[PDB]
Amino acid sequence: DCTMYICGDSTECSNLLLQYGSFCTQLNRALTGIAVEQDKNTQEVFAQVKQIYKTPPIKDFGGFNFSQILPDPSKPSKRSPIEDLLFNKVKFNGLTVLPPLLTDEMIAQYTSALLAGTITSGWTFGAGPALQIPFPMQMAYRFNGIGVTQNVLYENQKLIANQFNSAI
Amino acid sequence: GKIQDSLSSALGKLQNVVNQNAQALNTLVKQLSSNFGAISSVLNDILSRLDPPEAEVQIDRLITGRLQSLQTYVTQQLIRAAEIRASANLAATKMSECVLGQSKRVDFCGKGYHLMSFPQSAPHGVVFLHVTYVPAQEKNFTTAPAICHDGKAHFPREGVFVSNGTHWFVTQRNFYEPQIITTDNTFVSGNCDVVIGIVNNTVYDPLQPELD
Amino acid sequence: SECVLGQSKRVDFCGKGYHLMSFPQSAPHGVVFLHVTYVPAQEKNFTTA
Amino acid sequence: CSFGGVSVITPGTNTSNQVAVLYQGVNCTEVPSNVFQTRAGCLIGAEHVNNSYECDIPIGAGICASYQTQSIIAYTMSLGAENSVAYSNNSIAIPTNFTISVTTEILPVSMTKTSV
Ligand SMILES: *[C@@H]1O[C@H](CO)[C@@H](O[C@@H]2O[C@H](CO)[C@@H](O)[C@H](O)[C@H]2NC(C)=O)[C@H](O)[C@H]1NC(C)=O
Ligand SMILES: *[C@@H]1O[C@H](CO)[C@@H](O[C@@H]2O[C@H](CO)[C@@H](O)[C@H](O)[C@H]2NC(C)=O)[C@H](O)[C@H]1NC(C)=O
Ligand SMILES: *[C@@H]1O[C@H](CO)[C@@H](O[C@@H]2O[C@H](CO)[C@@H](O)[C@H](O)[C@H]2NC(C)=O)[C@H](O)[C@H]1NC(C)=O
Ligand SMILES: *[C@@H]1O[C@H](CO)[C@@H](O[C@@H]2O[C@H](CO)[C@@H](O)[C@H](O)[C@H]2NC(C)=O)[C@H](O)[C@H]1NC(C)=O
Ligand SMILES: *[C@@H]1O[C@H](CO)[C@@H](O[C@@H]2O[C@H](CO)[C@@H](O)[C@H](O)[C@H]2NC(C)=O)[C@H](O)[C@H]1NC(C)=O
Ligand SMILES: *[C@@H]1O[C@H](CO)[C@@H](O[C@@H]2O[C@H](CO)[C@@H](O)[C@H](O)[C@H]2NC(C)=O)[C@H](O)[C@H]1NC(C)=O
Ligand SMILES: *[C@@H]1O[C@H](CO)[C@@H](O)[C@H](O)[C@H]1NC(C)=O
Ligand SMILES: *[C@@H]1O[C@H](CO)[C@@H](O)[C@H](O)[C@H]1NC(C)=O
Ligand SMILES: *[C@@H]1O[C@H](CO)[C@@H](O)[C@H](O)[C@H]1NC(C)=O
Ligand SMILES: *[C@@H]1O[C@H](CO)[C@@H](O)[C@H](O)[C@H]1NC(C)=O
Repeated sequence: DCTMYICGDSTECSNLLLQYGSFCTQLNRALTGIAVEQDKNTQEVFAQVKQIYKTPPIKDFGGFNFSQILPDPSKPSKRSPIEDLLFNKVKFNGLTVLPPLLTDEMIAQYTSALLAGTITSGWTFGAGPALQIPFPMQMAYRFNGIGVTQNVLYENQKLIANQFNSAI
Repeated sequence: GKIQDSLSSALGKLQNVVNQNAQALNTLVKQLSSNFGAISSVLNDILSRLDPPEAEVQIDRLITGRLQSLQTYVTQQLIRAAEIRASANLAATKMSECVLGQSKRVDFCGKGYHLMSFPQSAPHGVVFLHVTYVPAQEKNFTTAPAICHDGKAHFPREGVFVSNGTHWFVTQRNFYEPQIITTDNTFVSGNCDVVIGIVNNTVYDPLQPELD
Repeated sequence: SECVLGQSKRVDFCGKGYHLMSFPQSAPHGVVFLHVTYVPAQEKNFTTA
Repeated sequence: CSFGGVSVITPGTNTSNQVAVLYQGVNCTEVPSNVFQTRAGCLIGAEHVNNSYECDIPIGAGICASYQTQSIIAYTMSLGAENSVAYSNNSIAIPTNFTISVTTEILPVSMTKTSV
């Protein structure tokens, strides 16, 4: 609040500051534009999905193990093993802090749906209607995309899944 | 035909840059009528009711205020132009990559699979009309990674093995068009006990009958 | 869009190596991308023509 | 001592002249019907429902407002539908048709050249 930061309670100050024109209206417009842009930043990064997708109750993904990055059902926030690690590492004279439009429960719920879309449908949910495919077969499509022949995946499935699991 | 209706009946991003510039130019002129701590806002009123030694002190109070206001105007225009510049730099990349080419980047030239793009001029910008392909009306089938036959493992050359319940075909992955599995659309590597999920089925050789 | 909803061929846009797939995680005021890539290993030399 | 902005939520004068009022991060017991407490302040003139729709007018901290049909209301926005992929270790879905779609994208390239 420009007027409350400058003058601040006093009344001899407000009539004198009234003589400067619209300097304080400009500053409030400038700060309000910034605050409206911060919600559009987050909407553009995270709300990139039509539906809220869910993973099936089994976890038969060809030997691949996603448990450290899928949501944790025993929590109020429902964050995942790596999202809980990341969240533990990071009134005045007219000053105020507004809250974001999206809670970070909502953000964690957008990210888990993006994850379940990928693990279950590959890249089809990003360009139309999600189409299920088995993971070991989607991994073989992706090996083709980098120019490796797809039996190199099926004949090395266990080793490839172990390497993924250790790197995670 | 529907673009034409939806527009004839949305250009808010172009309207906002016009509005911002006009709102700033009006605030600049509306400051020519503030005192900033002087007896009036008119120089013909300080030069009419004050002697030169007393009008200097009152003219300087106006000069300082008006300089401040002009320089605020010029800073906010630099900051707004740096943002218009990035938008035009993105428009120049989309004209290269969506209009003079076919893009493979996901969601860069529409939503779907990019086919082609058409440009149209607008008052202070450009409209792209993106034409994309969207798949529809899906069915489920059952799949296998490979087919075992004669002790060998066969993989599709460019498709997927599918089953309608009792028979095994090859399709291409984005459009359903089943074909008989032959040695012309599959290739062989290895024996059929290392892949997990192999199914047993016959792979048809075209020469073997025809020759005989 | 390009590393999570698809597979990228742009070099180094989604990590070092040949991009296989990417997973997102939310951070406070930010995002973390876990990029899975393929890295070749244990080369031999040969004669060629 | 409490202090805070006041915001007015309106469906538009071409729809109605009713209004709701947000006292930003003020405890709703010291404001001076429907008084509703939010993580973003005290809301007066909208009723809180239990449904969840797509966001219309953003209040904050997950709460939006809307003038359905016939009075303003509060609630928690909707992330989106709910799609359940029938994933299995040997099932695939393949499309049998397509649609050709065309969309627009609008971009500013210039602004007005002024001199002083
Ligand atoms: C996925 O990986 C996790 C490891 O991050 C597995 O959970 C651990 O399993 C070991 C034994 O395999 C236990 O000693 C640990 O206590 C487990 N950690 C937990 C439960 O937090 C998990 O079992 C793997 N998933 C599957 C299906 O094997
Ligand atoms: C693919 O098959 C699955 C398996 O039945 C279908 O998904 C089920 O559909 C029924 C009816 O719509 C639902 O009640 C189930 O909850 C779904 N999921 C299951 C059973 O896991 C799906 O409709 C089929 N897809 C197509 C395109 O035919
Ligand atoms: C799977 O597709 C095959 C098509 O090859 C179906 O089998 C044929 O069906 C037609 C019409 O019913 C018959 O005239 C043929 O004699 C069948 N056999 C062959 C070798 O062509 C089969 O019915 C389909 N199965 C299901 C469950 O739809
Ligand atoms: C796929 O075909 C092979 C060969 O026809 C089957 O292998 C035989 O399986 C039976 C029953 O388990 C054994 O008694 C034979 O000794 C096997 N022969 C060989 C050469 O391995 C195989 O079982 C078939 N797979 C399925 C799922 O039916
Ligand atoms: C392939 O052969 C080349 C030589 O033609 C190897 O490079 C030699 O490597 C040794 C050990 O690092 C060096 O001491 C020599 O100086 C290298 N030769 C030259 C001419 O510089 C290379 O390491 C071999 N790579 C593989 C995978 O076998
Ligand atoms: C693929 O979808 C198109 C619609 O996009 C289908 O064509 C429509 O068919 C209905 C019923 O025959 C007609 O009323 C419409 O006029 C058709 N649309 C157009 C644009 O011509 C088509 O039949 C579908 N194909 C398959 C194999 O299902
Ligand atoms: C798929 O899962 C079923 C369990 O219903 C199991 O019997 C079968 O061996 C599995 N097959 C593959 C290829 O994973
Ligand atoms: C605005 O008013 C006009 C005429 O009164 C009407 O046609 C139009 O639907 C109104 N707009 C809205 C959003 O109600
Ligand atoms: C407002 O004050 C009352 C009285 O102490 C308290 O119970 C209530 O929790 C306060 N509001 C909030 C949002 O905490
Ligand atoms: C909304 O649902 C909750 C369930 O816990 C219930 O207690 C509450 O009374 C409901 N609100 C209304 C307005 O019915």
